[PDB]
Amino acid sequence: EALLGVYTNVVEFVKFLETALAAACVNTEFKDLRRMIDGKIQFKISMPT
Amino acid sequence: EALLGVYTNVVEFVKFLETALAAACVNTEFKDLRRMIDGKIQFKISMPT
Repeated sequence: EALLGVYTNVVEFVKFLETALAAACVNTEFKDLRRMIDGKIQFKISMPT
Repeated sequence: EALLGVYTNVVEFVKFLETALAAACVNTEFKDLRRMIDGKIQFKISMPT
């Protein structure tokens, strides 16, 4: 008796930026997020009457 | 700690003479409307028989 074949998988590598889900996001690579304490975005909405 | 963005609305308005509402009115801008108190224009309208 003898073997006929040995078969395995190749893991399908699907990253974030190839998917269409990044249409709902804005992606920035940030080198040292270990150093950051806080983030901030400041709006100023002027309302006419 | 960071400051990642700073944003603000700018209000633009379509004025009166650019709307479609001026298709239902005639606009004759006067220099100082405080001069005349009351307009009392009288019309003589004659029907046919």
